[PDB]
Amino acid sequence: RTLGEQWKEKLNGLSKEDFLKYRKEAITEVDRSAARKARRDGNKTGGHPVSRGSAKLRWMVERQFVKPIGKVVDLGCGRGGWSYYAATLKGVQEVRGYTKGGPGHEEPMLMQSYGWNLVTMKSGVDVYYKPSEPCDTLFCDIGESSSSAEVEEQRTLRILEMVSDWLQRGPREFCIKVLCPYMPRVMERLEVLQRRYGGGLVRVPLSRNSNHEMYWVSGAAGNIVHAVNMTSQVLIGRMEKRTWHGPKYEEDVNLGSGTRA
Ligand SMILES: Nc1ncnc2c1ncn2[C@@H]1O[C@H](C[C@@H](N)CC[C@H](N)C(=O)O)[C@@H](O)[C@H]1O
Repeated sequence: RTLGEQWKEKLNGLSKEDFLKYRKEAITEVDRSAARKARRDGNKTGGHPVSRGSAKLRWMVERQFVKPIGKVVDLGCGRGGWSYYAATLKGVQEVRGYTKGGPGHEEPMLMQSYGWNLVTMKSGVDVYYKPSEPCDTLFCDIGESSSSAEVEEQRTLRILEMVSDWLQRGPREFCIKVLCPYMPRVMERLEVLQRRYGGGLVRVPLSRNSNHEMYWVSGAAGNIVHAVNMTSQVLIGRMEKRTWHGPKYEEDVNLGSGTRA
């Protein structure tokens, strides 16, 4: 069993009450207060991200794990956190987001953050059946967690099948969620894909400990398997601390306002 695949068994053996304490222990979390007011009051201009995803992407872009440029395609865009953040960035010219939508799946939110005129999101789109289109930057943030690691595995491999046909079109900047990176079939697929399109895996500290998500990003490199194990070790280390402490809070990204040419 991989170290992740021990962390999962452990995770599942936790009481509802220990679960709650653990999921946010020592993680980075952002101050979303003002964002749900804007949300209540429909303030589309306050600069408040529509979701937690904006901060996660910003963590990876600021460290040059991905450098969005040209036309961005955002698969699984949900409310649009990644799309609106990308729209603020200088290299970016056009952002095309796609998301399933429907009941129980997030609908895109219309906002007037900086570069919003550059954003087009289409809900009602199941990306597993959408044909690929040219792009310079590929995002994908899809992966429904699950107590079963085999379910998470099949979900992950299906995503990594779908993404390959987009990467075949040339974008050299990408950022793709890997929900279940500790399963062997997923590690094997990533090495194959890494041989073909490069990049490597990074653990965003804003992720909750209740999931092992990692992001295959074009600006990382190095051994896929060991990067996975290193994060596995962190998550296990946090399950075994005796004094809990809570998350480390930080301010959210301000996405500003206004149109871009
Ligand atoms: N087959 C699918 N096709 C399109 N969207 C999907 C599909 N499966 C799941 N999704 C959506 O993918 C989105 C995943 C979210 N984590 C995206 C959040 C987004 N990155 C943000 O920052 O706001 C969910 O909103 C799903 O509804």
